[PDB]
Amino acid sequence: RFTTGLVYDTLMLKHQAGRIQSIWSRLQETGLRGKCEAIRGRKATLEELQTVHSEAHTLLYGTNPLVDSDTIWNEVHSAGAARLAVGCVVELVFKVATGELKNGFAVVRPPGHHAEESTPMGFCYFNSVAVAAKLLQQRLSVSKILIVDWDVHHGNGTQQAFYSDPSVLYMSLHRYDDGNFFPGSGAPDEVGTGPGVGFNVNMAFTGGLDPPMGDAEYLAAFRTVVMPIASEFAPDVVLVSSGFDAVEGHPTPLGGYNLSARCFGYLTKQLMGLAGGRIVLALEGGYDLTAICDASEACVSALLGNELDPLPEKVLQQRPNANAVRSMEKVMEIHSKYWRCLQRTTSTAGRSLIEAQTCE
Ligand SMILES: O=C(c1ccc(C(O)(O)C(F)(F)F)s1)N1CCn2c(-c3ccccc3)cnc2C1
Ligand SMILES: [K+]
Ligand SMILES: [K+]
Ligand SMILES: [Zn+2]
Repeated sequence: RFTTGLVYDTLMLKHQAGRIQSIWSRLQETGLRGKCEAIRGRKATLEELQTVHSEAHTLLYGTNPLVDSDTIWNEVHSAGAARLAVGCVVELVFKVATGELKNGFAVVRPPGHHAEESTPMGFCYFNSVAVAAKLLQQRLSVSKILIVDWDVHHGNGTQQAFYSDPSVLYMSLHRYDDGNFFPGSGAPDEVGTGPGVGFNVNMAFTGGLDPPMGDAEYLAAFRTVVMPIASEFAPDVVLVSSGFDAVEGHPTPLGGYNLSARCFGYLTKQLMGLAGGRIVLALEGGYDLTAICDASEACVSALLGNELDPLPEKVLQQRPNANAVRSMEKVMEIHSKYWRCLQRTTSTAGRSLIEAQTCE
C-alpha cells in the first residue's frame, strides 16, 4: 500500500518501557500503527557505515566481540543497536525514495546526529541519517537532498559529513547561546566550505531562556528561514533528524524550550510540501515519555494526512520574542549573500503568523 512507512525493531531495546517502546505503544493504542505499513529492519553493513565513518571506527563499534545495564556490556549492546538503527533508517529511506511508500517515520535508537567520522559522542555511535543520504547519493544518484534537524542540539556530525557538498542542504534549528550549549558547534556563520558554501544553514537561537523559545518562535523561523531557502533549493527527498527535546517538559540543560508536541505536526506538514512529499523522519533526542509520544503521534498523524488539531489562537497571534527575532535576522543577513529569497526584502520576523498572513 502506498502510504506512511514505519520502522521499528525490538533488538534495539536495552533490556534483552523506554523511549522507543513507549512511542511504538502510543502509535498502536491511537490506531495510527494500523494505518501505516510497518517494514522489517536490518543491521547496516560495514561498507554502508563507512560512507560516513572510518574503517577503524566502524570495525571497533560495528563488530561483535563474541545483559546487566549497569555494566560495560550495556554500551557494547547500544553500539550494536546503533548498527541496527542505521539499517532500519536506510531501509525506510529507500522504500520512500523508490516510491514503494509515500513517506515515513523511523522509531530508532540510539540517536545519530552527534556521531563524527571517527568519534562517537552524545550517545551517538553511527550517524544513521547521514549514512542514508550518502547511500541515496551513491546508489540512486539523487541530485538534491534536504536534511532538516530540529533536535534542540546542533547536529555536528551531519554538518561535518556534508560541509563541502552543495548537493545536500543541511538546515539545523538549535539552541546555541553563543557557543555555550552542547555540543558547542553550529554558529550562524558556519555556512559551508569550498563548493558547498551557502548550503549549510544554522538557525541558531541565542539569548538564553529569557524567555524560552516556543511555538511562535519556531513557526516564525520556518516562515522566514527554513521554507524560503528549502523551497528555492527544491530538494528531491527530505530527511529529518526529528529530536523532540525542544518540547516543554525537558529541563534547562537537557532542553529548556517550551514547544508543544502539536507544533511538530505543523512543521512536518510544511515539510511535506517539498520533494513531492518524499519525506522520512528519524527519531533523535527527547526523553520525556509523554512529550516524545505526543510529538511522535502528531508527526505520524501529519504524514498520514489526518486533520491536525488547530494550534491555540494565542500561538497564532503571538509575536516572536526579541531574542528569537534577533537570532532569525542575524541568520537571514548572513544567508542573503547566497539565496535570492533573502535578497529581495526587509525583515518581517517580528510579526505573528496571523499578521504575516494578513499582510500578504
Ligand atoms: O546535552 C547533552 C546531550 C547529548 C545528547 C543529546 C541529544 O541530542 O538529545 C541526543 F543525542 F541524545 F539525541 S543532548 N549532554 C550534556 C549534558 N549531559 C549530562 C549531564 C551531566 C550532568 C549534569 C547535566 C547533564 C550527561 N550527559 C550529557 C550529554
Ligand atoms: K538541531
Ligand atoms: K552542505
Ligand atoms: Zn538533543
